[PDB]
Amino acid sequence: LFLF
Repeated sequence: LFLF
């Protein structure tokens, strides 16, 4: 989630 950074970006996953």
